Amino acid sequence: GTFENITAAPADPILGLADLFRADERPGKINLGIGVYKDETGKTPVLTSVKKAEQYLLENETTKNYLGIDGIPEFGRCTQELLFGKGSALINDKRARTAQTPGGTGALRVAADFLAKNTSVKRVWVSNPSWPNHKSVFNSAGLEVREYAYYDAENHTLDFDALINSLNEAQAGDVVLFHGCCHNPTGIDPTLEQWQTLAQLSVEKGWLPLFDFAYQGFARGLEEDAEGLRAFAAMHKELIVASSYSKNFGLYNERVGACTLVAADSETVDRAFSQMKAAIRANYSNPPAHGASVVATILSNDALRAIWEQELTDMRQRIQRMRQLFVNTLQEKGANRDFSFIIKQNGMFSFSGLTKEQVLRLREEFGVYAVASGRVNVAGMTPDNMAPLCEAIVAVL
Amino acid sequence: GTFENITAAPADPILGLADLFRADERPGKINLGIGVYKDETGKTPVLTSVKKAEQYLLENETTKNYLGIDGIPEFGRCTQELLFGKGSALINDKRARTAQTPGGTGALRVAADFLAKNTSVKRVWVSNPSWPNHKSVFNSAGLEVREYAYYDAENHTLDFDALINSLNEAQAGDVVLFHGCCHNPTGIDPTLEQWQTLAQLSVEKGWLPLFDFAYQGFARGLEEDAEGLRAFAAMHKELIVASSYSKNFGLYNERVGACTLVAADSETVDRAFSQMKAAIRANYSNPPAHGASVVATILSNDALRAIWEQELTDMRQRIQRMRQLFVNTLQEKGANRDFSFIIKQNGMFSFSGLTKEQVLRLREEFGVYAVASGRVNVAGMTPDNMAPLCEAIVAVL
Ligand SMILES: Cc1ncc(COP(=O)(O)O)c(C=O)c1O
Ligand SMILES: *Cc1c(COP(=O)(O)O)cnc(C)c1O
Repeated sequence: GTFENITAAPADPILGLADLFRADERPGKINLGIGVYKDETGKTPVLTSVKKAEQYLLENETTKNYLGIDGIPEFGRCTQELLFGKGSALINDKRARTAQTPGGTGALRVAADFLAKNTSVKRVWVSNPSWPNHKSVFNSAGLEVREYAYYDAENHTLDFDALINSLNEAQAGDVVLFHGCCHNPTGIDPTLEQWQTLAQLSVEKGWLPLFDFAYQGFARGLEEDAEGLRAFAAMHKELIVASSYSKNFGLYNERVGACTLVAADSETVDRAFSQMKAAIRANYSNPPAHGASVVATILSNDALRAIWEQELTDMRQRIQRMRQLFVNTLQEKGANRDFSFIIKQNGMFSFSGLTKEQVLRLREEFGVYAVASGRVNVAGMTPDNMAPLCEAIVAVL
Repeated sequence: GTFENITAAPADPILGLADLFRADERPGKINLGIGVYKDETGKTPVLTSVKKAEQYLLENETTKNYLGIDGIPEFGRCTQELLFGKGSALINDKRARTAQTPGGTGALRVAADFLAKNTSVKRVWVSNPSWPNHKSVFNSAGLEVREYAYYDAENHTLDFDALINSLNEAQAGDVVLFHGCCHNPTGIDPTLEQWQTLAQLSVEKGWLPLFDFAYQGFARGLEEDAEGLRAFAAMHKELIVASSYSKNFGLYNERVGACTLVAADSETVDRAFSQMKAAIRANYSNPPAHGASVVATILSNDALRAIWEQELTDMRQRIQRMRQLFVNTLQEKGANRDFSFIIKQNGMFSFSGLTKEQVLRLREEFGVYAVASGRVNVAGMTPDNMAPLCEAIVAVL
């Protein structure tokens, strides 16, 4: 019996939490786990720009014929402009190649498979803490995962001294993974000056930087959120960018991502990109069209794009209002601590500082669901559920 | 530099051709390469049942929130009914779990990863010839791929005696891959009693059967094409099925597939399926929704399903008509080689029996593109291009 001795797998710390929430019978449940945006009414809607783009596709698609291994060309072009800028030298020098992938996760696995099978890379450095699935993706491709310091739990800030010291151990040729913006789970991003320090330190020690870009547009703005990346881009000969449209387009279940490869010249990137296309062929062959077609349609049409940029702005601003409302309401419900640091965190998540035992008690006794690390989804908070949520947090302090 | 030591990847034997075809500048070219269906006008249209389902989705979809790791539940249920039968014992005993995957390739890759990490499987046996990407998928997981004999190139028949003898060294615990129907590229499938012999020999030797089902409904019918699988399923404790809807629904670029796990009992398959979900999570996280929603919508709605089943019949019967017309026109155009074996082969592909040198001559001398193995896509033949391409073949014989 080939399957008789298999060991059951542990639950996913994010998705395993969601199945529990769906099963909970109590009517006043609150879900602050998975990073999914909710509007004021508590729903995760389809954007108007997306619905209009889908209508265009429905009435104009003539075939479902396979896309190329790397996907829709216009999709790749628009992705590189978003990442690097309209008139970037990487683009004009033809130094960058982009493959449409199934989500940001798929972009990470493609890069990992590509590295482990075509290079001498054997080590990937990931911030501590980070998105839980990072370790799983790179380990599954056969790469070793090392951790570098990032979060100061006492000051609720970025420990730039610990980060630099920890990364001194990263040898040349290693891969160092950076969150482009809206660090998951801490919400604390480097300042532009800190980015430039890392970019200079990156070229000196010979690192291959890998950028995970899942939240472009949720910190300050589309262009503003890519400053750190464009600092590395202006200084490195090689780098990898895995990006996702799941969240800034609300296209989660359509799996829309990109893996962008940068090399010193056009000849080397095409040679390396051919091996990336080979790793894709042996995985899922070619990428799903519907989600990437929507994104390409929106970014290619100035009218649709104007709607989307405005829908994304409302998302960013609503999350900022909830951060404020969250802090004020905690003080009002009797919280003794100071939660002001939540105002300075970017993106959808906040490191609340709650212990594992408190997170566990919030779930069992109050029906409030957060990840065991104390990460809470601010974008899951509404004017309606704010008061019960804060009453439960104060009760477990 | 980390990318400068990378060696360029060779051209895909199937996709490297279609790129060389889109470049060709001659009028009247004919492409008998990629395995995509075409109607009598030479186009690959969206099925009417698919447009109807897509219209229903555009109007009723309220969210794009993530699917579960294994995808749409109803999609997995309908898949098992298609494979095993409406009232199979496998389903009632709850011995089967199905994961929605990005295409048939995605299902094969998920199985390869699952087997590599969680079992002592070290070897997959694949027919010679086979779909070229089989070796790449299983190799990507580190699995050794051995080949067994299949095609009698003299009689254009299944060499069943050589098949048996060549699998003598397949050990217990080895994986043996079978094409469920419409064998790619030969179009030669085992008979029902040949299937029965293989099922009986597979259980005595202890093989783990893995069925690749990309063409259900293109040989004889939906139920008849699954008889081989169901003969195995009635005798084996364990088996794997990778199925694809890319071709029988015309959803190529939406990447709609399924990996189905079968074990001895419900507790074992659940335990093993949890590890399969872990391998999906570390690859693309969760599957794309649009294509699978279309399939689930059609198969759950009796009105849409009757339309689709008729569109599939239309596709199947056109291919069989081109097989007849191809043989007849070859005679009309003066061929002395007997091509009657074309009529006996199932699906979209057949080995024409032309040498690599003749294939090269057809391509650069008449504008007719076929794979260098001599495989031709019969679904690429139309009443308008039949006479030109037959004139071309006769010329190089
Ligand atoms: C930092 C980070 N990387 C990658 C992902 C995965 O993106 P996707 O769901 O598009 O695969 C996420 C969360 O979804 C994330 O927060
Ligand atoms: C075409 C084909 C596949 C690929 O299926 P997709 O859904 O396109 O990924 C897999 N196996 C065989 C035998 C095929 O012919």
